Amino acid sequence: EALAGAPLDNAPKEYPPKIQQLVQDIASLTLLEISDLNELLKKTLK
Amino acid sequence: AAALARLGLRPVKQVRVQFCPFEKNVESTRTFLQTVSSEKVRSTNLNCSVIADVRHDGSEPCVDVLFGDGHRLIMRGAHLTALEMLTAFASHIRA
Amino acid sequence: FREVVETTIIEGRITATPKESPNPPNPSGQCPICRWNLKHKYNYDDVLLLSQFIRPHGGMLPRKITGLCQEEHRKIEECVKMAHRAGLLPNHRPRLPEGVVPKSKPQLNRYLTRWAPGSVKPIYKKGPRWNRVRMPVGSPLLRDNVCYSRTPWKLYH
Amino acid sequence: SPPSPPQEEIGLIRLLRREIAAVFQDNRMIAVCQNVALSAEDKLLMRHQLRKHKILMKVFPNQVLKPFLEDSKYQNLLPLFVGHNMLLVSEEPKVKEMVRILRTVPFLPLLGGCIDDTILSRQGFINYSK
Amino acid sequence: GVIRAIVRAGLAMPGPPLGPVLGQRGVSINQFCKEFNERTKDIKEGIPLPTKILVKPDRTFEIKIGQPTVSYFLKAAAGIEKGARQTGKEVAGLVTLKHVYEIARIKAQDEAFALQDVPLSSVVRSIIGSARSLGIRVVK
Amino acid sequence: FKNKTVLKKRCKDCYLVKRRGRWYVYCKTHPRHKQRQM
Amino acid sequence: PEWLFEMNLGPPKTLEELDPESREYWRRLRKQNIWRHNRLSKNK
Amino acid sequence: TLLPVPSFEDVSIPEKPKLRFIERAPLVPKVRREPKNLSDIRGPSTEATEFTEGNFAILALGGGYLHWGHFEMMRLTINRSMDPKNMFAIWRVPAPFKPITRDHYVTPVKAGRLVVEMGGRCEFEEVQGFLDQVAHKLPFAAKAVSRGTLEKMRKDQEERERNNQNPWTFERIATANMLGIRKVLSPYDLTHKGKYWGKFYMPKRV
RNA sequence: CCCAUAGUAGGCCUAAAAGCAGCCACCAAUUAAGAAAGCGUUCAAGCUCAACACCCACUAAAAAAUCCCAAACAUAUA
Ligand SMILES: [Mg+2]
Ligand SMILES: [Zn+2]
Repeated sequence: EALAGAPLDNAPKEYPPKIQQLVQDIASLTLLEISDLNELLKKTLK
Repeated sequence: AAALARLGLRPVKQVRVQFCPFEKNVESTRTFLQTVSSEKVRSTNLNCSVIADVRHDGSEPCVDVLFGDGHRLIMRGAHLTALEMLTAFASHIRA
Repeated sequence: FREVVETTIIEGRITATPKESPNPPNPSGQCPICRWNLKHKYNYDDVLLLSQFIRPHGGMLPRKITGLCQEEHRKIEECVKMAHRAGLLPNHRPRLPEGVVPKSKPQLNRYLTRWAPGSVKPIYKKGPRWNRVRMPVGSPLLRDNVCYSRTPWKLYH
Repeated sequence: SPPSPPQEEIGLIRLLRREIAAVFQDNRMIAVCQNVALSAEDKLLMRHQLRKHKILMKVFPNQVLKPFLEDSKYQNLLPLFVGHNMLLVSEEPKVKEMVRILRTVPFLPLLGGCIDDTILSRQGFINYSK
Repeated sequence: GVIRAIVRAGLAMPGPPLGPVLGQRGVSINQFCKEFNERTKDIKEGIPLPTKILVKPDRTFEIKIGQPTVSYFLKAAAGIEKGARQTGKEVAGLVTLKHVYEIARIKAQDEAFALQDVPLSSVVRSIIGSARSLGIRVVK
Repeated sequence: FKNKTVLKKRCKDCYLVKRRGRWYVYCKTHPRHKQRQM
Repeated sequence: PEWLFEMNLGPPKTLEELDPESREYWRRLRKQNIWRHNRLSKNK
Repeated sequence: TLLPVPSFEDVSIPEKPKLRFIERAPLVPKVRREPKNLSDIRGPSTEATEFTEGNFAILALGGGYLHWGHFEMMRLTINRSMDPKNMFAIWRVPAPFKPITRDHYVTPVKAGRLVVEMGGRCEFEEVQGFLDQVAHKLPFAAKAVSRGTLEKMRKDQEERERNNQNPWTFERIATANMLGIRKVLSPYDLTHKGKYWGKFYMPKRV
């Protein structure tokens, strides 16, 4: 499997399918799940 | 390169090489760059300025040559051999 | 085929590159001519064959480009030289500058001419019978050619 | 002609193959740059400049480089390797300093490269430096 | 033009060796010789100093002074003032590997020496090769 | 020119051409190197 | 520096002695080849 | 692609690596030992046809006589272009012993004879140059040969004999007296098999 | 075709031989250059070659005296 990156200079920032799935999951998840995610992120880095 | 070394780059003041490295039809122009950016040819005069402007966006390979006089030499090396380009360049310099 | 055009801007353009006939009679032939069973079966006369391996201005094409057998390359080279001298290729005349118009020259019909006409010196003193200076006719490279007549090619006259 | 008897790779070929793999996997920042015909003095001093800023220079023959990448993830870098080439290798992406010292000599083109397991062009390089 | 010499620091005027070449180029030999005086007095005296001088068309003087030759350092280490004639089975002096490393440490600091390599193992390998070229053998 | 049964290139710039039905060595750098096949 | 102790002496490692698939191995073989070339080119 | 270099460390060089001086005339004259009827120039050599403590040589491909001049030519040319440490030369022909009176001494050489030999820590190509030079300056036809080249030559001759498509050979016809051919042939031709004609030798004849 | 940094002008003899007046050793850094194979310098300085990349192709003689001396011809079935 190849990266196949930089298809064109004017390409409107195409994204891989893998980066898209996590975005949808976060939106569907409730704030309570997000609240624990934010707290753990704060613990790792600030 | 040796032929170009003998025939100094006196009239020309600026040379510019533009190519797309991902494109398959640039190798010739690249070879041309390799020949023009050597001490044997560059040390003939310091008036000459060699510029390499490599771009990613899909465009035809081309080299630009600026002379001291009104002479102006553009050539697209998409379907031109490096040797042919060098010979044409030398002939133009001879004037 | 590639054409270079100068209008100062120089471009290269690819035109229709002719292609080989669909099925050669002898595949797994190394030469182009070896394939068409044309090894010893062509002479200086055979301009259809010879015109294929020459540049528009009459010069021979390189061996690597055409993929000719070395032996066969040499044969075609000399055959084309003979073809030119016999006047069988009128459309492959040298690139003369427009300014230069060739002066009128005495015309002599010739064929099977090995040497360039300028280079040869006249045989003023032909030898005795036992050691005779003979006038070369045709190329020794074409000695291996198929001979229908019982008498082989008389290469020296 | 009868099929040409295959010859076992000269040891050097095998050794050369290993070095490329090691230097490529270890170093995050790889930069494909055309190996221009500079003077020995000039080449040494620019190499020293790179060494000061912790950037290493490597060249590998295309004869061995091409087979390595023809069956790999990084097959998109094959057109980059035509004619003279060199690899600017670094553990960390220190692009700003190499860019600024390349600015001195315009004839040298930065063809492209790969940073953090993703390919990038010179335009992308300058975007990443900014 | 770049001219390489191992003129001794102590002797100010080169005289015969550099006389014809400088004359051919047509540069002031007096200025050139007096330039060496500062460099001589800055460091230890009575030691040869290899220099790689650069001559420009405008007749300006560029002085690039390199560290003393490896030959003299190895001779000093062995304590011999004269190298072996045979350079074969004749060993004029014995130098410990420790002292070889010490001289290698204090050697690789200049671009004239050109050994800018990060591992000093390469440098010491060069020195041990040079020692073998001389009538010097290593121990320990 | 000097007549030679065997022709030898005397320097790098020497070059060997067949003209008028015989071999010649020509040399632009060293004109003395000029040779004619006999 | 431990590697000070770990080094070659007197006799240079012979081509047979030096292991293949090594950088120095090919350096020695190249060196010998240049020697061969120089020896042969003596009369030419 | 790099290739392994042959080692000649085992090879030893004699104390005198140069060709010794050859005298113009023998100190004491000697009578004929060989039969008078025999020609010393005609036919194949029966002696010194094989390499002895040497790798390279000058092979004679024709009969002839060597004067003192030829010896001097050989000696000077070989010694001048020799590296004494690397390579050594030995004479494979005796000093001129056969007198010619109109008095100068000559040595006979038959075809197949090795005139001079050479060995040491060197390849064929190194020595071939000056050896070929000397071979050309010899009266008879001669060429520089290695062990390998001589063996190849002999194998090629053998191969040509075996390979020949011609039903008729000189040997076959001569031995059987097939056209009454012995009338125009020498008795020596039976042994020579048509390869030798006078002092001259044809290598191209089977 | 292309290209050539450097441990060092490798040590002894030599006014000095510094790669190439001579003798011994012939290691060694880069990725890759022989303590240098051929020229050239009083000695230096320099031009090549082998070296790395680039992938290109690379396959041997003649003359003389009244006036040359058959005519000629490569292509229809031994
Ligand atoms: Mg080379
Ligand atoms: Zn010449």
